[PDB]
Amino acid sequence: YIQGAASPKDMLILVDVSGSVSGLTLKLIRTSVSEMLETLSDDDFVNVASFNSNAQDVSCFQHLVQANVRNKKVLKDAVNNITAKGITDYKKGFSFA
Amino acid sequence: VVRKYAKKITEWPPFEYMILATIIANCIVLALEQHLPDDDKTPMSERLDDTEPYFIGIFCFEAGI
Ligand SMILES: [Ca+2]
Repeated sequence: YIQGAASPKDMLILVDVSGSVSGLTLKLIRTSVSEMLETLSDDDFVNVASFNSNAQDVSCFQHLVQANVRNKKVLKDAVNNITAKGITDYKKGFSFA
Repeated sequence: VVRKYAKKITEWPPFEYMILATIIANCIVLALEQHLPDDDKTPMSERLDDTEPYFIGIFCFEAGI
């Protein structure tokens, strides 16, 4: 269904880490990122970033990786090992994405 | 310390009213603060913090006089 409903994508998930999202919101963000990663296909490329005050890549990947069954697992582990600190800066996260 | 006798100041009702207004304003400023988890700070926090030097200075001036 996902294959037949759209075209291959270039997805960049921009997770927001901050003091506010600490607690339940962080767990919901983790689960949501994992689930939305689960909707990608081999033809799609995905990379996950995060930003409190200066943006950074959540995993070893730096540019973009094919949404294989291995790259997705690496991204899931990286997003599951995330922490919430700092003061949000959208103007840097978007300029990074 | 009395500094012997100088042009000594006397109590003025407008001065007391201004001090009271300063206290009320400080109470309002303290009541308009949001505390966020970890190190997150609302954008208005900096503007709220800028007011503290003025209030502490006016209170110190009142105490000294
Ligand atoms: Ca925030």
